[PDB]
Parts: sequence; structure tokens; C-alpha cells
Amino acid sequence: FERMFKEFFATPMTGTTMIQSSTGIQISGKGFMPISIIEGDQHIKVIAWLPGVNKEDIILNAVGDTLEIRAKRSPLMITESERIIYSEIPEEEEIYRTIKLPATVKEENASAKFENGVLSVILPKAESSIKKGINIE
Amino acid sequence: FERMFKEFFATPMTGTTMIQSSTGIQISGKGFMPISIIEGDQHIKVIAWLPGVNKEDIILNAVGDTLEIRAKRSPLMITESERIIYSEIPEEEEIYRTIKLPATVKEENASAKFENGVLSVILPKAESSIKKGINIE
Amino acid sequence: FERMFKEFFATPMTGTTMIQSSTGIQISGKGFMPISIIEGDQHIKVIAWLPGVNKEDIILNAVGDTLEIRAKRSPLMITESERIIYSEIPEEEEIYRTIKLPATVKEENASAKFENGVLSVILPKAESSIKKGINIE
Amino acid sequence: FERMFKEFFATPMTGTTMIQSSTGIQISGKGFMPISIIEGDQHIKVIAWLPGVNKEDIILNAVGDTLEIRAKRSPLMITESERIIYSEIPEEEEIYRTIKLPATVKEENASAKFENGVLSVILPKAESSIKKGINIE
Amino acid sequence: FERMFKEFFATPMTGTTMIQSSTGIQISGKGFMPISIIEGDQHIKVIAWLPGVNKEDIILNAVGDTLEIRAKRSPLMITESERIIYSEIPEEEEIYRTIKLPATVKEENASAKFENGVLSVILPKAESSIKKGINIE
Amino acid sequence: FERMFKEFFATPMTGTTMIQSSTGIQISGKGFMPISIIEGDQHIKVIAWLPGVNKEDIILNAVGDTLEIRAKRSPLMITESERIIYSEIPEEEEIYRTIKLPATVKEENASAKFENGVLSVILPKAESSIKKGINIE
Amino acid sequence: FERMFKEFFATPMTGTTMIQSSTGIQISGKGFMPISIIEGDQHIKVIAWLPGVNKEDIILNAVGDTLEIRAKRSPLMITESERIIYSEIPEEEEIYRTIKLPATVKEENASAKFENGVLSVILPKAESSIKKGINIE
Amino acid sequence: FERMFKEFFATPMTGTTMIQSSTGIQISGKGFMPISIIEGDQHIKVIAWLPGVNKEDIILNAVGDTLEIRAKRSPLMITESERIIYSEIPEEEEIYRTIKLPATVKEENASAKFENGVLSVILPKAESSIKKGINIE
Amino acid sequence: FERMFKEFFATPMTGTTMIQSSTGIQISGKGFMPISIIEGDQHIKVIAWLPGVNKEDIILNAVGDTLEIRAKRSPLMITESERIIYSEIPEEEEIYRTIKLPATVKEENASAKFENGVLSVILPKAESSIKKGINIE
Amino acid sequence: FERMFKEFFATPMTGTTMIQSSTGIQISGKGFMPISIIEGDQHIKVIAWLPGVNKEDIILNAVGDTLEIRAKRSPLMITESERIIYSEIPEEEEIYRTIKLPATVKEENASAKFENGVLSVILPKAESSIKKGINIE
Amino acid sequence: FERMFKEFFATPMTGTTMIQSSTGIQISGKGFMPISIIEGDQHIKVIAWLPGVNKEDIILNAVGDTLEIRAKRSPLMITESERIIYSEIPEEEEIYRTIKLPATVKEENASAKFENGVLSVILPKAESSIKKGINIE
Amino acid sequence: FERMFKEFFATPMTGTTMIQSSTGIQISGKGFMPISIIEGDQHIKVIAWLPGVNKEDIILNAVGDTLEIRAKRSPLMITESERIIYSEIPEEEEIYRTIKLPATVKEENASAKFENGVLSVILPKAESSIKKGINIE
Amino acid sequence: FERMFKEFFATPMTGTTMIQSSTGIQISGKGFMPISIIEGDQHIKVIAWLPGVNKEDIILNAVGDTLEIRAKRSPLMITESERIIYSEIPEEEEIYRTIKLPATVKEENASAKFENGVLSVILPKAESSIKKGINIE
Amino acid sequence: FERMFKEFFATPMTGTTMIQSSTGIQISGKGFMPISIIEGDQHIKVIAWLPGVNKEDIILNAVGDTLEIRAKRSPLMITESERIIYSEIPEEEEIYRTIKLPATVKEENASAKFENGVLSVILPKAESSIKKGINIE
Repeated sequence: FERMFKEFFATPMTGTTMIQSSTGIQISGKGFMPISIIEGDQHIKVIAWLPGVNKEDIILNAVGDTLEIRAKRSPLMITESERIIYSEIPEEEEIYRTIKLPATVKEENASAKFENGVLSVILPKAESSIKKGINIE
Repeated sequence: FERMFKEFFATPMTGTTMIQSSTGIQISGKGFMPISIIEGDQHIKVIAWLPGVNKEDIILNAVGDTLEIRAKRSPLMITESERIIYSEIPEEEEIYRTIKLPATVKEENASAKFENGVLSVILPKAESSIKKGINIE
Repeated sequence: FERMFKEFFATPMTGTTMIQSSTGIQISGKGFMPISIIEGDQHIKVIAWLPGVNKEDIILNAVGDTLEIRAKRSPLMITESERIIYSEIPEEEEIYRTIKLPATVKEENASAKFENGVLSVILPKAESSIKKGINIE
Repeated sequence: FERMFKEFFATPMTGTTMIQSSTGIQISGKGFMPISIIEGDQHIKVIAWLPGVNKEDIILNAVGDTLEIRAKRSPLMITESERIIYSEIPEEEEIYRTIKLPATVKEENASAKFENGVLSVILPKAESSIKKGINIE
Repeated sequence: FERMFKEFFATPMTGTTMIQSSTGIQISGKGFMPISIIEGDQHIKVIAWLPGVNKEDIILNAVGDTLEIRAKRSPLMITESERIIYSEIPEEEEIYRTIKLPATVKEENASAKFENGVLSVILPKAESSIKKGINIE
Repeated sequence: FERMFKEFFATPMTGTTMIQSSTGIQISGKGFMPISIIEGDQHIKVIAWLPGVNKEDIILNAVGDTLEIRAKRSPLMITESERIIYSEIPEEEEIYRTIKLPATVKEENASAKFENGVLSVILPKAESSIKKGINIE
Repeated sequence: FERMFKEFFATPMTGTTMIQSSTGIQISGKGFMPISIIEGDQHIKVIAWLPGVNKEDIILNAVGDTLEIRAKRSPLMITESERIIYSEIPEEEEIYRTIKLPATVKEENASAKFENGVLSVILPKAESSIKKGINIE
Repeated sequence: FERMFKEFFATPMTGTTMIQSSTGIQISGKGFMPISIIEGDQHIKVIAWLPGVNKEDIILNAVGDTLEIRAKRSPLMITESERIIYSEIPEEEEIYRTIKLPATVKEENASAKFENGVLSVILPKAESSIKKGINIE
Repeated sequence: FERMFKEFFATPMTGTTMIQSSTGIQISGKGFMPISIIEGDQHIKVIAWLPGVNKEDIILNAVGDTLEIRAKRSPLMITESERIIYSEIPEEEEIYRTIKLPATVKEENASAKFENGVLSVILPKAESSIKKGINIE
Repeated sequence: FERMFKEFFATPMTGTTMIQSSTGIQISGKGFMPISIIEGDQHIKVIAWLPGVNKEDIILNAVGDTLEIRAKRSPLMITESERIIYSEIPEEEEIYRTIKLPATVKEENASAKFENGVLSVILPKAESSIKKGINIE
Repeated sequence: FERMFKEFFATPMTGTTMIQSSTGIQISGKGFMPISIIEGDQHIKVIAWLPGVNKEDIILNAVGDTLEIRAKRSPLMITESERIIYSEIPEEEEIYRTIKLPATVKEENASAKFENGVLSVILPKAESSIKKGINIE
Repeated sequence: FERMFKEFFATPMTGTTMIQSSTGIQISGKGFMPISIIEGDQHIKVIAWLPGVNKEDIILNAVGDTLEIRAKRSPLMITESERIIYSEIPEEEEIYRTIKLPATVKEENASAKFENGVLSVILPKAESSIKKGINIE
Repeated sequence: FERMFKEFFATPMTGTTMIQSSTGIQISGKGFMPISIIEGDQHIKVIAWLPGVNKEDIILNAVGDTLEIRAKRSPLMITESERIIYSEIPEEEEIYRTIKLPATVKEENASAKFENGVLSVILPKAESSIKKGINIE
Repeated sequence: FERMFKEFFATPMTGTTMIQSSTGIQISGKGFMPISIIEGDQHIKVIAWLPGVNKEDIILNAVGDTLEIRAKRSPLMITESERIIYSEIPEEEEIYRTIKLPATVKEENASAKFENGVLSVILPKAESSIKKGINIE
């Protein structure tokens, strides 16, 4: 019966509770917020999809190796004559993600951008987490 | 075993092929593009989530009772030093949706907006599709 | 046991009864005739695989939003000394497909070609089905 | 769940990897290429379906009791305005089949034809493989 | 257990509720009334099996692309001494079928015949539905 | 999967091989021929549905307690332009039923009628099979 | 696991114990002896496959409505140097079939032939079993 | 459900497609033709059951280590009054078997006999395949 | 239920029919005869377990790449007072194995020994099968 | 999946751990050593299969109603050039069986023989275990 | 069905996505790179299998308790005449592993070697992670 | 439960016994040795992954259409203080593969290289196996 | 679900109730007490693991062929501040095992030792149980 | 089938691989070594069962929050006359456990004892891990 739900393509609504994730990193939180972690040698780039969110409704906090993204998207306002006959868009207003990074970061030098509903965060690595090349042979 | 995939929360990547949908309306297309159809008495409002898409990469076409949304989102550019250690964001570049509306529309009077990665389309109904009140008793 | 048949790769023979198909378009008919529908802005291109068919045995009819392809392929002639020890080729002689297009077409301006067993049909769209760009914002 | 895929009639795309086949003969290769082997007393006829292939893109090699068919079909070219809304045609470009014949053949006397996307190969049997009648009683 | 019912061959009684059917055409109705749709270039022929029905108890209505067949068969009359020890004949008296044709028809020129319990309906196609030959190459 | 076939309502075609039936009587034969046996005190009435059969193509034979019904229905003739897009009508031409009656009959006094595709047979009981009332108390 | 045996094609050896059969007639016996019963109006023809049986080893007995076929086939004699590396032929020597015919026969007028390992028996029907035509209407 | 078919004893009809067999030897072909291979030191004996076949309708070909048996049995001829009420005999007319022997043979010295529907073939071994005794200790 | 038999440890009796085996080599035969093939550069060593077999009852034949082992072990003789209350020893008297070797051998130079119920066969390789070292780099 | 192992015929290797056996007698031990117990009136005969064992490596101990068989078979010695490409022979070197006999025996009068890898032990019964005839009626 | 894939021995290709591993240590990354962690008292040895990798294409980075191995192996270059008929070698070019060590290391003193496609890394433990013996009793 | 093992990614250790493989070619042997066969027109290229193997421990033998690769990799040496806390590397020391090529080769002209733990073998085809082009039409 | 418990490795706690064991010997008792029985020719050695038991809390009793081991281990004493956060050690205090030996013993000459929590018992065999060598041949 | 193993009570042998354990603490290692962690306010007590281990064969190392226990138990020595007829004692010689404690410890002040095969370790907590009382209200 679990395929039957997959055949409905209700996946964005029901199947997005990000209680946990294990890939060497820990992601927890509530709501729909797809994440991409890009690791460089000197920095970390985090990409979060926040469609329908205004820049001012984003709380972006970091310390050490943990990053917090808190956001609220206003729900779709409808006049009384109007009615939602079809919707795949999640109704959850308050969403947040807590990302445990693999590396310690300098939050004082971090930067972020919000374009087209995409948040791009630049997190410089702390020197303690900057790796060093082992010379081969 | 189908739950095991749901436990991975890979739903946005794998579970978004919108081949079909039946609610009195027909939705077909390729990629991840959540839709909300809001029906008023005089118009139709369509909400599409296009995070990571620039306004210029959107093709918005309509006629009669069918609406076409075509978009391409540039993939996440990474320097050679950088590597994607974690990602839930779909990599599909070209996405489109073909929506068969329940009502005939005046495409010549339609309007659209793109804010925070959300496309909001206003489609006035054709008079032929504007309903009329039956007086009760 | 259904995999056991898939392990035989008898798929072209048994698994080609195209009774129905739902992708916003309707395909019905009998026999093996793979289809590709390419939608442009002004026209529709249909690709049909008709290996073993002579050009003269093809009936190509269209009207409105429906296209009919009727064909007969002569079966493999064998001398009495000869015998078919192995075959994956379908024996069905008369094949046809009825395709319900998403758009109304001008059958009077349509054109077709038959090369290497491939039928390519060009179907101009009726102006009533030619979509118009909604200007974004 | 395996029937569910059969109900989609995606058989030509997914179900055509001809890794092996056992009928006294060995067929191996890659792609979609239905085969019919017709055995006569003096010769062998092989029928291969190569729709969408030009005669010049066919490599036809034989020796002893093994036949190699190598072909590439150019994929469906689409203008940027055009998009493939529906397709059952395999996209694989390079296809080949290696057929192990039951009989040794004289490749120097073999002949082939390509009409309507069908390859018909005539392979005379080597005298060593031409059978002889046992007189009954 | 579903085979066990098939082993009883009670199929004509239980298994004839024609709520729906999808082949590019829509068939709905109540009772046992096998249908055959024969499509020509200029007309449509419908065959319906109405055993036990008098010609006068048939209501045959059509318009556009929809055909209605309504009939009532009188049940088997039995004297009080008589009793039905065995029966496979459906007892349903009122039967009807609503057939959605693929083509628009000229109901004003239609004709029907009733022989041996078989209804044969001739439905000329409307010019709007008469297809036209695409010239190949 | 057996329900899936029942959902197709293909029951009249596939599910009508009347190899056997056990109700105190034996029915055997080939094809689709629904039967009703009505037992009176003095006679037996058999109802057979023979839609599409001409009176002259019916062979009706009886002796003792066994009745044979043999019939052939001409298949649906179609012009070459015409094609059967949909059919639930069985194609089997030759049909027969062998009914083992519970009672011995006087075949020399039997009578039959054929109206609206229904065969009604009157079979007087032999005196040896005419039952007699036991007086109660 | 029952298919696994069918995949061995050991069916002639294991799957031929003809303990019972119900088609309005009763077949019982031991061994491999395929049967065909052909019913005419005046006679009954029985076909039995007795490969490897000499005419003199056949016992053919009949009375009333029952036919007995008893036969013994000598097993394959092998010299001590010889060994049976492969065999699908049943080893059972003594085989018999008891056929309960639907009709009473005149055994005194019956005839039989044995050619190519096939027994063809002609059994005239007793007048008591010769059926009579009911005149229709 | 596979046992249910075995309970019908339809094994000779359905379960005789001899597509393959693996015992150190390869058997392929079509139809019902039980085989026994008897290996001697100097020769090979093949037993084939061809009931209902005339000697003249047998094609017996061999070369090297492969033997071909091709036969056609005329189907059971029935007068129009006659009808096949019961049959276990396969209706397939054209049958053949291709046997890959373990040893190379001298087809020029082979002999065959046809008695009681049994074909017995004597195939002398080629000296290259005649084995030699290893002396023990 | 298959484990239940394994729990009986009846494996030597029931589970020893060596119809086939695939490891690049072919083993066929009847009875219990464990085999070990030891491949050297110049020769092949075959080990067969023939407990209860006298040296004189062994037939050891080879040619080319095939080896035949035929043996008969006399069954356990028991006086009439004696009775077999327990036995795991197979009762099969005649056993044989046909081994298809990977290499061609010189049967004229082969040797064998029989000690403690173990047959050890030395088979020199034919020069055509003696491999040659590829020099690395 | 347990049949899949039986299809490998690995039974002699894996399926021979004789931890227990219950037939009125107790058999325990390690390794492959098929046993037959033959009970006479005055004695007990035990047959053990010890292929590949030298007479001197057998420890044969008995007392009362228990018999111990301990043996070691040297493993197959292979030169470094040689390699075991195939083997069904168990590699276990040390094997033993402890047999609990149903009867008390005189170990001082017991005798044994070792021929062709078969151990035959004669165990006279103690008078206390020699049974006596009950006279019937 | 999961065993069926294991029977193909496709394990190196499909079954090597090292998303996670839990043994007191964390291993993450992409591609095929078998790892062995050898813990000493003073150092850590890591063994990685990098067949087909040149020494210069290896990026070896470490810090604290985490080790990064990044490598790219050039894919198998084939001339156009050449074709890969069989392959078990993974095609993935870019592979990496991130190993979370149980101990903190002195990356400034680490050393590595690359021989025969094996990377051996020596990682001295930081004094903070060098354990100390508890004296027992 | 078979997925549970796949979730451990123990595939390189447990799932590498290459007893057999069927793709028109035969691969047998012991241990972990991924293979790629590249077929050209004139030669055959074999790629084998032998990480951790010294060039001198490789035995490379070929003849006709069969190739033998024998290798031993020294196991990971550990000091007594050292212990293997984690390992995915197979411990098997002696590994070999026997590859049955589709073509006969000239072993006297073959060449091999060993770089980065990869063995690349060049095997010229024998003229008898060099195929010839059939001219098309 | 039974594997789920095995995945917890709670086996020492839950899975140690030694109610019975059958190997020719009988073991019964309560608690965790692993046993090894070593049989010599003249004596029996029993090894019991009694970790956490003082020598004085052991009751060791024997007679004939039965041995009793009774022990109590004081539970882990914890101060009120202390709490058991993790434990795999069984809490059962009173444990005992009753071992039925295969041989009669001289308890008056038995000896035992207790070192490192291991009880080693030496049990001389009674002469009645000392076995005697059967001379072979 | 998993219960069947539990019914054997082989749990101490098979079911003791302590690859992982999650209770806020991490336990890894090899072999059978039951653990109890007792947490006090100021210290940590670890109990390990090491039956059959001499005090000198124990390596006890700690640092920070991780404890290593390495031990080897000599296997049960048996004279050649002696044989292990029954054993539940694990044969693994080298065992170790790595325990990740919840608290940081002062290894320089730790103490251990070994009595009756039980290791009791006292680990004072580091002041950084000594908790402090929150005053309630």
C-alpha cells in the first residue's frame, strides 16, 4: 500500500519531516527545506530552498559546527470567493533546519544570499578544521 | 521495502515525476514543480514553486483551458576543490508542467509574478466558463 | 513468476498490446508500434516505428486532435525447407494506433516521411491551439 | 509490483537488455534488436529489426558460427522549442548483437539486404554443417 | 478464492456490471449487453447482444458522440408447478448502456436492425470527424 | 491478480468455457450459451440464449435424459475499411451444449421455439419419471 | 516449486496418472495413453496413442457404455555396454484405460485399426442412444 | 494454482514445449516428441515417439554431433456430423527436435526404423569419439 | 519443509542425483560419486570416491576432453535372519559419471589407481591445451 | 532458498554433520561417515564408509551397547602448480562416529574388515540381549 | 529477488555506495574504495584500494580525527573498433572517502605510500589520544 | 533479510565468489578479481584488478580461447601491538580466474602490463576468428 | 522479529536457559554456564565457565554417569549513588547444571580445579565403560 | 528459522560479535566479553567477564572517555586421545572491547582487579565531567 501513496505524488507534502539524516552530518528540523552541503578546502557552502519566503522572515544562526535556519512562509491567501481545488504545496508555515556541519566554522566571517528562493551560505572553515596534505611516498 | 526509501526522505528527488494527476484537472510534466490551483468565480490563480529559477528562464504559455510552464534551473556550480557531500536538491535542469484547467481562460488578459521563487498566475475566466447562480426555491 | 517472463526477454512479443496510455494524451491500438510525440509551439511531430512495412501499406489519417496510423507488415515468408528456429519478431500482421493529440491540427497541411522503417509526421497546430506567452511581472 | 510495470507497457524501453538467450543458440548484445533465425538445409537467414538506422551505420561481421551486428541510430533531433512529451522509443544509440549460430557458415558467400528497417542476412552453410538424410528402414 | 468463482462459470451473472471501460471510448451502464464497435471511414457500426428482448422494448437514442441503448427483457415466466432448478441467465430486467463514441455522428441519418437478438446500428460520421489522408513523402 | 481480470469485465469472452457443472444435472460443451432448466411436473423447459444465430444453424437433438444443442453463429463481417476497435462479443463460431436432464423425456413429443435469440424447448417427461404424491399422514 | 517441475518438461513421465477425468464422461486407468473421443450421430470414434505397442499386446473390450483398453509395451532393451543417459519416455510397461462413454454401443459391430501407434475404434451407437431432431417452431 | 493444472492432466498438451534441456546434451524443438538417448561404446541409439506419423512425413537429418528430426502428423479428420467432445491429443501438426549429441557420428553409416510409431536411430560413433580404457593400477 | 529433510541428514541418499553441474566443466551421471578435479599445467588429476566397489567393476573410459566412470557396487548382502534397521548408505548399484574436462587429454598415457575406495586418475594434457606464459611488461 | 542449495548438490559437503539421529539408536559424531546397522539374532553388523582412509588410521572401540569409530583421512595433496578447480569431496580430516547400539555386545569376540573403503564390524550379542521366541497360541 | 542480484555477482558495481558505516568510526564517501583501519598504540594505519589510480590523482588530507581520500581513475579508453562486451569494473571516475578516526592524529608527521594500487597511510596518534595502561591489581 | 546484508556493504568480502558467469563467455575462479573484456576486430583486451599484488606473483597463462590468471596477494602484516579494528579488504590470499574467450588467440604474440594494480592483456585474434564484413545490398 | 533481538546481542541474558540438549548426552539446568565435555579413553574432562563465583559457593556432585554443578554468584553490589546504566551480565544468582555423561565414572577418584573462573573436572571412567579395541582384519 | 537456532542455545558461540551497541555509550570489539558499566557521581566502574584468562594476558588501556580491553584466552588443550564431543565455549582466542564512556576519566588514578574471571575497573571522573546539583525551586 506504500506504493499507492507514491503513485499519488503526495511526496512533497507528507514525506518531508526531516527528523534525522546520517551522512557524517546531522540534519534535523521541521518542514520542507531541501539542503545541499558543498564542502571546499577552506569553506562550506550550504544551499537551502526557501520558496515563498521573504528575506526578512529568515533567521540564520551559526556557531562552531552547527547551523540553524529558521523561516516562516506566509500561507496562500485566498479571497472568500476563491477556493483551493488542488494543491501540492505544503501548508506548514514555520519551518526550520538544524545542520550539524562536519567542520568548525568562523561565523563572524560568514555570508549569505537569497535569490529566487534559494539561500546560499558561505562558511569559512576554522583553521583547526582546515586539512593538510599528506605527501604520498 | 518501500517504507525504507520513505525513511531516507529522498522523496523530493525520486518521488516527483508528475506523469499524471486526476482531480477533475490534468497535470503532466517533468521535474519538481509543486502546483496549487485556486479557483475563483471570475479567474484562476496558479501557484508554482520554481526555486533557483531566474525570471528570464521561464516560458509561460496558455490557451483555452491548458497552461504550460517551462523552466530551466542552472545546476549548482562547484569549483574543482568543492564537492557535494550531501544533497537533497534535484539535479534536473529542464522542468515543465502542462496543466489542463477546468475552465477556459482569456490568455490575452492573464498576468504573472515571480517572487521568492514562486510563480503566481492570474487567469481570467472566459464568459463561457463563468458560472451562474441557480436560485434556490 | 512475472519476473520469470521478463527474464525471457519475450517483452516485444507479449508485452505490446497498447490498449491504453495516459499522459495527457490517449494512445490506443493493436500491435507493436512505438510512438514518440514531439510538441513544438506551432506543430506536432509524431515518430512511429514501422519496421518491415512498405510505404504503400500505411494508412495515415488525421482530423482535429486525433491521428490514426494503420499498417500491415507481410509476415516472414519461409520456404518449406526453411523453419523458424528462433524468433523475437512479432507475427501480428495488421497493426494500428489511434493517437489523441493534445492539440488541434491542420490535417490539410500535414506531411509525413518514411525512412529506415520510421514514420515522421508533421502536424501544424491550429491557431486555436497555438499558445500565447504570458508576460511575467 | 512487476505486473504494474507491465501495465505501463514500458517493455520496449526497459525490457530489452539481451544479455543472454538459450535455444541451442547464443544471443548476446546491447540494445533493442529483435532477431529471427530461419534455418534451411543449405543456408541460414537472419532477420534483424533496425528501425531508424541508416545502411552505412551498420557493421555486419561473421566468421564460422558467430555473427556480429553492430549499429548506431541517431537520436531524435529536437529544436529547442520542441520537447518530447511522450516517448516509447529507446534512446540507446549504439546497439549490437552477437549471435552464435548452430552451423558453420561461408562468410565469403554471404549477402545482406536492408529494407524498411529490416536486415535480412543470407548465410550459406559450410559443407561440414550440411546434414545428410538417414534413410528410414 | 477468486478463481473458485471462475471455476463456477457464474461469470455471466455476477461479472457483467459495466460501470466503466477505457479504450479511447467510454462505456457505462447496467446489465448484460455485450458490445462491439466497428469503426469505418465514414460511419460507425455498433453491435449489441439483446437476447430475449422484443424490438418494441428497445430505446435507441443518440446525439453527437454518445449513444444510449435502453432495454427491458421480460423475465422467464414459470407456472407455479414449474421451478427453476438451474439457471445461468441473468434475471436483471432493465438494462442499458451509454456508449461514448470516438466520433461525432449524424443521428438523423442513423439506422438500426434487430435480428436473432442482435442490434446493429449504423451511425454516419459527421464531416467534422471524417479523417483525411496525409500523403506520405 | 484474478480480480484485475474481473475489473476488466472480460468475463463473457474468457469465462464461459462450460466444461462441467454439477447441480444434480450435467452440462458440458463449448462456447457461450447460458442455460435455464425449468422443471415442471409433466415436462421440462430449457432456455438457451443463442444471440446472432439463425434458426437453420441450430441442431437440436435429444434422447432419454440428454439434450444436445449445437449451433454456429456467423462472425461479424467487416469491410476492409472497417476495423473492430472494441468488442466484448465472443468470436467463437461453433458452440454446443450437452445437457444431462434429471428426467427421461419423450423426444418424439418435444417442441421448440426461437424468438429474439432465445431457444425455448418443451420436453414432456416420460411416465417413468413423472413423480407421484406421497400422502402426508 | 510446482513450476520448477514444469520447467523440467518431465510432464510425460510424472504427470500422466489418469486416475479420473470429468467431462460428462469418465476416464480411468494407469499409464500414458492420450485419448480423443469423437462423437457422431450414429457412432463413436475413440483415438488412443499406443506408441511402442504391438497389435497383439492390445486388449480391446467393450460393453454398453464402457470401453476398456489394456496394453503392454515392452521396455527399451539395452545391451550391457549400453546405458540410458537421457530419457523422457515412460518406463511403465502395463497401461490401461477404462472409458465410460456417454452412449450405449453395439460392441458386436465395432471395429478397430492400429497404424503408426494410433488405435482408432469405431463404436456404433445403440438405437436407444441415437438422438432425434426436435423440430424448431 | 499450478497444481490445479496438474490435477487436470493436461500435461501432454500444454507441458511439452521442448525449448531446452541440459544433461550434457542439448534438445530443442517444437511439439510433443519424447526422446531417449542410449549411449553405447561404438554407437548411439535414439528413440523418438512419433505416434500418428507416416514414415514418409519424417525428415531425419544428422551431421557431426547434431541430429534433426522433423515430422508432421495429419490432424484428426472429422466429418461435419462428428465433433471432438474430449481430447488429450496435441493438435500441433508440424513437430521437430534438434538433438545435440555428446559424440560425433558417422551419418553415412546411420540407420533408422519406424515401428508402432517409434523411431529408432542407430548412429555409429566417429573414431575420434570412441573412448579408450584407462588401465587401473 | 525443505529444512525438515535437511534435519534428517538423508542428504547422501536423496540429494546425490548429479544430473548437471556448471563450473566451466560439465558433470553428469547417476548415483553417488563425489568428484575432485585437480588441474596442473601438464596434466589433470581426477579423484572419485567409489567405496564398496571392487577394482574389476570399474569401467574407466576417456577421449578428448570427456571422461567416463562407470561402476557397480554390490548391495549389502543380508541373511534372512538379518534385517537392516538403519541405513544411510545408498542402495543404488549401478553408478556412473561423465565428466567434461576443460582440457584435451592424451588417454593413451593416462593412469589410474584404486586405494581405500578412492580412484585417482592422471590425465596428461594434450599439447594443444598446454598453456603458455604471457610475459608481463 | 533451501531448495537452491539442494540444486547445487553440495549435500555431501554441507549436509553431513551427524549431531544426532533417532531410530531407537543414537548416532553422534563429526564428519561424513555413512552407517548401516544390520541386526541379526546373535550379532550386529555395522557398515561404515571410510573412503580415503588407511587401515592404520582407524580407531575402533566398543563396550556394552556403544561403538566408537574414529578416523582421519589425509587431505588431497596438491603440488604448487596444481589447483583444485572443482571438488565435492569433504575436506574434514578427523571424523568420528559414536553409535549407541540397541543391544549389548561382546567386544572381546568382535571382528572387523576394511575393503574398498568399507568397514564391516561383527558384534556378537551378549546373551542378555539375545531374544527368545514367544510361542504363538 | 534480492538474491537473484547476488547470483549475478554485480556486487562490486551496484553494492559499493559507502554512504555510512558504524563501528565506532564513521566512513562516508562515493565510489569503490575498500578500507582497512589498523590501530596501533602510537599510530594508525589506513589501507585503501585504489586500483587504476595514478599517484598524482590522489588527494590525501587529514586533520584531527578525520581523514579525506579523494581520487579519480581515468575510465577505460577504447578505440572505436573496440567495444566492452563484459565488465565488472566500476565506471565511476571520481571517488572519495571521508574516514572519521577514533583518535586524534598528528597530520604533520603522517606518511603515505602507493604500491600496486594500495595506499598505506601512517598516522601518528596525538599524545592526547595515546592510551595508558591501567595496572591490574 | 538479504537486503540487510546489502545495507552492511560487505559486498566486496562475501559477494565475490566468481563460480560462473554467462554472457557468451565463461568466467570461473576464486577470489576478488574484477574483469573487463574489450573486444576489437583484431585483438582482445582483458582488464583485471589486482590491487596489492606484486608483478612477480602473477601467473598469466593462455591457450586457444581460454585465459588463466593466477595471483597471490600477501595479507596485511600487523605488529602484535596492532589490530584490525575495521576492514572491508578481502583476506583471501590465493586468487585466480579462468576466462573462456569468445575468440581463439595467438598466445605467442600476447602482451601484458601491470600498473596501479591493473593488469591489461593484449591478445591478438587468430585469423580463424577474425571476422569478415558482409557487404550490405 | 527474532533477528531484531539477535541484532541487540542480548543473547547472553535471554538466550541461556539450558532446559535441554541432545548430543548423546543430556544437559539440563538453570542459568548461564557454558560447558565443554572432553572424552578421553580413560577419563572425562568437563569444563564449566563460572565467572564471578567463589570456590566455596560451588557444589560439585557426581554419581554413575550424572554430574551436578550448583553455584551461586553474588550480584553486582552498587552504592546508592551508583546505578547500572548498561549491563549484559546475567543477574541470575543461583545457577546449576545437571550433565548426563555418556560413561560411568569413579566419583571417588575425581578431581577439580577452579582458575580464572573456569572449573575443570577430571572424571575417571569406570572399567565397565572403558572401551576395547576391535582388531581390524 | 531464526528461532530454530535459538532453540539450540548456541547463543554464546554465534551471537556474541559485539560490532556495535547504542545506549549513550559505544561498545565495539571482537569476541565474548560481557560488560556492565556502573556510573557513580565521582567514578565509573566497568565489569568485564574474562573467564579462562590469566591476569598477565590482559591489556587494559584508557584515555579520556575511551577504554580498551584486550585479552587472549588459551584454547582448551586436549591430548590426542582426547576429543571434544560437546562444547558451548567459544574457541576465539583473541578478544577485545573498546568502550566509549559517557564521561572523561583520570586514567592516571584508575585501578583494576581480576578475581574469579571478572575484571573490575575503577575510573575516577575528570572534574570536567563531575556533574553539579541544580537546586529545585
